[PDB]
Amino acid sequence: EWNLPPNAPACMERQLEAARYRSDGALLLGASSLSGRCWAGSLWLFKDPCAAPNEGFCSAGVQTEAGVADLTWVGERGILVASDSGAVELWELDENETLIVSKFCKYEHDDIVSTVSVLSSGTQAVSGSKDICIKVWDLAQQVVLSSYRAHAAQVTCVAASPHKDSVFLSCSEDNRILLWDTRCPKPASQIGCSAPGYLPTSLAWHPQQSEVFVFGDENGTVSLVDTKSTSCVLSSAVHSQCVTGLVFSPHSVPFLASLSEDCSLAVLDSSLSELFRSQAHRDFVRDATWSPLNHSLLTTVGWDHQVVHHVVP
Amino acid sequence: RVSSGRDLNCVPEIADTLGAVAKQGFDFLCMPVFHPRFKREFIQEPAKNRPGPQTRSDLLLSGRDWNTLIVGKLSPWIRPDSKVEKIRRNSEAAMLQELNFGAYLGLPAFLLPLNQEDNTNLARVLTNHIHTGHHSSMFWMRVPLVAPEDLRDDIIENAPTTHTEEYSGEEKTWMWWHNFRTLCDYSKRIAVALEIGADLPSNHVIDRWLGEPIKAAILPTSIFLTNKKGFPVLSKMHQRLIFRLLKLEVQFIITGTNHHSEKEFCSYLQYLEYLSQNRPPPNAYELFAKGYEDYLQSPLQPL
Amino acid sequence: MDNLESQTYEVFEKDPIKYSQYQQAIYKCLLDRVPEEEKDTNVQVLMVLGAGRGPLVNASLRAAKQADRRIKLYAVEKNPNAVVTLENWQFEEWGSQVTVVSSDMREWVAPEKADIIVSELLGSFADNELSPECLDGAQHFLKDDGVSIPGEYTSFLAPISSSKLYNEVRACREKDRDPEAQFEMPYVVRLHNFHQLSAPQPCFTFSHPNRDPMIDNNRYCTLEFPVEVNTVLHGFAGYFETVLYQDITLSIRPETHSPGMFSWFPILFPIKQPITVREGQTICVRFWRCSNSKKVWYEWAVTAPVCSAIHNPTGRSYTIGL
Amino acid sequence: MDNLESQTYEVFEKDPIKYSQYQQAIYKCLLDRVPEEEKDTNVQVLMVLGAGRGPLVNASLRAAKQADRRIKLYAVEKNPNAVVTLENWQFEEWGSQVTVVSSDMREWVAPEKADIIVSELLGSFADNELSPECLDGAQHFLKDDGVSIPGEYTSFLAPISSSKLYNEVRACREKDRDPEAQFEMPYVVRLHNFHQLSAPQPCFTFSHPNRDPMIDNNRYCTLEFPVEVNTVLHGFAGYFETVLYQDITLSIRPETHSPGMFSWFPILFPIKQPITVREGQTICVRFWRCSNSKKVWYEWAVTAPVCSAIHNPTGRSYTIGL
Ligand SMILES: O=C(NC[C@H](O)CN1CCc2ccccc2C1)c1cccc(-c2ccccn2)c1
Ligand SMILES: Nc1ncnc2c1ncn2[C@@H]1O[C@H](C[C@@H](N)CC[C@H](N)C(=O)O)[C@@H](O)[C@H]1O
Ligand SMILES: Nc1ncnc2c1ncn2[C@@H]1O[C@H](C[C@@H](N)CC[C@H](N)C(=O)O)[C@@H](O)[C@H]1O
Repeated sequence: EWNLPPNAPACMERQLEAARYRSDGALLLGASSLSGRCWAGSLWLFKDPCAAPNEGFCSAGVQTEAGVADLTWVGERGILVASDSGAVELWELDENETLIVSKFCKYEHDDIVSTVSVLSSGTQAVSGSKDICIKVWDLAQQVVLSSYRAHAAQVTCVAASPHKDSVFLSCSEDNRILLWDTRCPKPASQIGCSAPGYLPTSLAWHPQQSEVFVFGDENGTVSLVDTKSTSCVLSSAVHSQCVTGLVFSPHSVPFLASLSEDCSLAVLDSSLSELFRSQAHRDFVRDATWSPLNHSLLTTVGWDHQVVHHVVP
Repeated sequence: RVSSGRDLNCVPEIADTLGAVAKQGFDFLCMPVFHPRFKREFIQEPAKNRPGPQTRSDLLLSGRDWNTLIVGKLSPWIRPDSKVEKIRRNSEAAMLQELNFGAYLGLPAFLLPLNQEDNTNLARVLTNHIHTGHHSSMFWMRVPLVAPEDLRDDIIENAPTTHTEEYSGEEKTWMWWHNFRTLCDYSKRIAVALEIGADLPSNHVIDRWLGEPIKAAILPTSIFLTNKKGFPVLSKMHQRLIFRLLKLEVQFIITGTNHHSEKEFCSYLQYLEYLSQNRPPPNAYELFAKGYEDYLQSPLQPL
Repeated sequence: MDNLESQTYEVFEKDPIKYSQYQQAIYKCLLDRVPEEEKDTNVQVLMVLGAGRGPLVNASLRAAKQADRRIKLYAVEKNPNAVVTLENWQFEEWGSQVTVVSSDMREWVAPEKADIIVSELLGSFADNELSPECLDGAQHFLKDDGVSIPGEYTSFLAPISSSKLYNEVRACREKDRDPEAQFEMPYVVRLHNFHQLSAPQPCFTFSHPNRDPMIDNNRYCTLEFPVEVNTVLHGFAGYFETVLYQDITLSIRPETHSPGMFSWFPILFPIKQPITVREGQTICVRFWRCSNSKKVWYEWAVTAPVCSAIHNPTGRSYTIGL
Repeated sequence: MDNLESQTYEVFEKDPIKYSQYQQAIYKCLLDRVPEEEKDTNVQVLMVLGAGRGPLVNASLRAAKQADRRIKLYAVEKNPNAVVTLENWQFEEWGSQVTVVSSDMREWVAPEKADIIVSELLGSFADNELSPECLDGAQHFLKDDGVSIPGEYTSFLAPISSSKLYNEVRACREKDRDPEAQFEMPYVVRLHNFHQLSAPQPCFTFSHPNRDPMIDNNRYCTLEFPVEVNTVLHGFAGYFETVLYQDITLSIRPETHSPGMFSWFPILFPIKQPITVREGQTICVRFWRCSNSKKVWYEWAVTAPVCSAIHNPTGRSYTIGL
């Protein structure tokens, strides 16, 4: 409580949903209240990473109307948020960076918005909902440009390509992984390792080779995939529960972080062999974000309200 | 006058939300009893031992309010028919827990989805619950006229929507419901929540639900067209179905966000009320026969 | 064996007597247990067993800041649904003074022993909800000199005449079971159109803690009821009394009934056939409390002035599960 | 849950195969366990679980003076009446080499751990006598590297057609219970006037010892039966196979049936309504094994070519007690 700035609420909701380092080195926090009287969420900026989750030593904070299902930095001051309310919302960070203020809140989805990714230009984003839709947004205009009912069940994860504005991956509980390219008149192409396996639950583009990605499934397996020869290259049984997130290090030879509902973090090399493992969390592991300053530092949040900083050999 | 209800999948505060939807005109609310995103673990350490509460308190409402105003929803992550053993186990327990909680609260009804062909294990767990304790609570199966897979935009390059008409495959959805109620041995406790889409199917695949115990019809906001003066209305063909459903007396459920930000939600609802007002009035027969619909009596033997 | 619904906890929470009687029992016990000069240094560990939605927990707290003494509280409840209410209470209000445990008291491994176990696990015939078995499974974590609340309970029985209730039981025949099961199980009922043929007499007694080398909760009792009108016996009315602490008691025996206490109605034990009784005769009834590891039950018979079938032999028509 | 009568033990003791197969399984295991140079210095501790009137005990002894190895025997039996026979055997014959224990193997406190637990607690559908639960409660006294005999078992199912047996089940309707309970419980029967519609397939498997961190004996299995005549399904036939030791096995699956072995007849799982099956169709059946702390049971359904009611939901018509 030593700090607790204006507009910031006294208490941070127990269920830590997301953690993302800005390029300047500061830590963004999304969190939801998933039990108890009030079902809501809040947004946090921590210029002192080591100080989090302590509400006291934070740079800014704010209550959202509902819980936060996903979020992502938009450039440097922008916070884009996937809501329970069905809304995607933009929160603009202060010019002094001590207030977080609603930029827009658009109620466009019909169920919880579960997933959100920023497209490489930074002027547009794709959101994925339980309403089975995928939506493409103009951030400056505050509008949905395109709506896509490509899937047959709820969408789990949408991931913008690092470098091309019209390409992204989505995956849904209808067993499909769609490779998108909005320039085609039929934008989705179903490209899953096409033996109907286990439902895909998490996606991550390779940051260098703009044409390989990874997907994790509900069974704890992580898989490396080439888009051009589509013969699912590598796979390893990394987890004993669903794999909920996949995050590549900023290294030029990147390591892959992998988080699970088995409450464990793993770090894997480019051929998916296990380098690291952490049981430090005692509830679900929800996100992982690598330090821009120190490249062997990795931060995880969980539903155990732990913000944990890892040193990676 | 219609009896209608709001469907939400997000309730930040139960006290306020209920107020809003009463204010908006609705007779009742469909909401989750646990957070829809709050996946629980039942078997594996550590997550098993997650500190409680598991959900919000019953004290937040009066008994009266619970018995009369709240229809529960199954958490959408619960999948008793997963291919994955562990998920299937957690789902078994999770479903029990949510169901037991509805019973505890004395909810009048409770919604479960049929959104795939195979619901054998869902059926079993429900059948199990139904024969455990004594309660009169209703179970509404949320079944769509048209399967989600058959409503998808034709926008996958390498998986086109199979265009040629199939008499059977446009009925699949009924067979989903058929098998589920056959395995539950036609429990009187299990009824239908028919979900209407923008594409009303072939007239024959609607016929199908003739005779079935439809207790409720679910209208997504998305299917309302707009009149020349910016207000929500329905296509002529959708209007037919409404009059048919009204004849059979069911409850109507509005689901989804506002898509005509011009006015409140109460516009959608007003329109139903509008359609209900605009039925022909009962004939003399229909007035006499009113309380007798589907009520079996012995034939008289005046001899 | 079943989980109480929310509206049930709600109705009975409204009792104007049961709770303040409990408060008082805890308040007297707290004083007897920590002498004045210890008031700030001795902190009593208190366990509620079957906390419900927590009104005994509040009552324990009210007792403590009235005795001006200090307590640690465990709130143990098997009903996961009620446990939801408790855990919202301990987050919103009680704070870490109360520890909520979600388990069966027969199963729970206690981190520490208690000064005082508090419970109300009693039905209209005292032990018909298996309060003996439950507290027997819990007593291994009561300190060697610990107090149980309640300290003891005793059931009672009176013979009655009622053609009206005889008919009600009769009307309880169902398909797919013994055509005479209705008669071999007890009903909770606000007995109204009936006559009491003799004054109630004690039947079964249990004390807590129970420091018997060999514990046996089974029982067999013979009662002898002087009858001084001519009549027909259709049943036995059960009641109970319980000693919470010392002189602080609860009763539904009508001689000593606790004023205002609506929480328990009488129980009715019926008989398959009505029995003629002439003025001057003695009614002799017999009651057994029986059990195995899965369930407990009653069997009973009338042996004077004529005999009747042994009722419920084996708990064929009615058991209470463990 | 019930005590076998003497004449029952007598009939099955006459089996010409079950016992010598057991002897052999113990004999192979004894050799694998004590190397030649240890033969006089290593004395293997052997436990029979469910000794009955003792023929496994004699069989263990016969195995030992055929392997020329030395054994200590515990003979554990819950049936006090059978225990009478055992104790007359150990006084008149076995001497102190055999220790007879009269208790449940789930309850017994073992003075020492075993090299080898031996049992035959199997019914016609393998695990329908609760051999899993029983050996699971006993395994805490099997040495860290101990052998169970048997090592594993697997049940099987085949769909059948029989109007004759459909009628027999029908004829099993009783007063005072569900008019359709006959159909929701399994029968042991020497199936004769019937047709097997598809080849049997594995259903449930259990291994012993079971070193799962979390042990779960519940199950759910889906089978798919290719059918190539037109017919009516009235039931499922169950059989089983068990691995005693290594390659020494027992079977009542007719493909691999153990010659001469009359000890187990097939089980029949019936269905409330017969179901039409056309040549070319698949029969899909589903079986679940369910339980609580008191009892275990099956529920099953047919989901293709048409569905049927879920059978026995809750074990309302049939449980096997713990
Ligand atoms: O058996 C029934 N209906 C067929 C009869 O032949 C109806 N007729 C109609 C003609 C008639 C006229 C005088 C007296 C009796 C009758 C009975 C029947 C049985 C139970 C109830 C009713 C009933 C009772 C009230 C309102 C409508 N229907 C009707
Ligand atoms: N063996 C047990 N372990 C834990 N809780 C139990 C057990 N047996 C009964 N209960 C709970 O004990 C309570 C008994 C109630 N009559 C009292 C509830 C509450 N203290 C009240 O007075 O409102 C119920 O909530 C039961 O669910
Ligand atoms: N949990 C248990 N504890 C002790 N004995 C048991 C238990 N369960 C079953 N039994 C006994 O196991 C035996 C099983 C019999 N099929 C085998 C008997 C004997 N060994 C024989 O083959 O002739 C019966 O005598 C049962 O009474």
